[PDB]
Amino acid sequence: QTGNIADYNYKLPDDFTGCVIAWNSNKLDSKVGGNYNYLYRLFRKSNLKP
Amino acid sequence: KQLSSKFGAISSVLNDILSRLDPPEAEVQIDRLITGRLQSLQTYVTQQL
Repeated sequence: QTGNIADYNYKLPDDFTGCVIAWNSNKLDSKVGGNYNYLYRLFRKSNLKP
Repeated sequence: KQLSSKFGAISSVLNDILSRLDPPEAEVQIDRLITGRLQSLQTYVTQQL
């Protein structure tokens, strides 16, 4: 997938033979003041290998 | 002459497809192009035989 994620942070190959697990967690790691511990990489010189 | 056939893809150039599309759609387009060229090659081999 092309975008901010899966192009500079964690790119997945065309063949994978697996899948992901996603669920909502808005109380274990989400705080009223903003959890700044989680962050992403925005700018890279080139693309990322899978 | 079969090298200039789109075969249902965006274009008929190998390096042109990979340089603009994302890898999944490029994978499908290249797969279609290669299986079309392989079918053409098999037809040519059968005709020559």
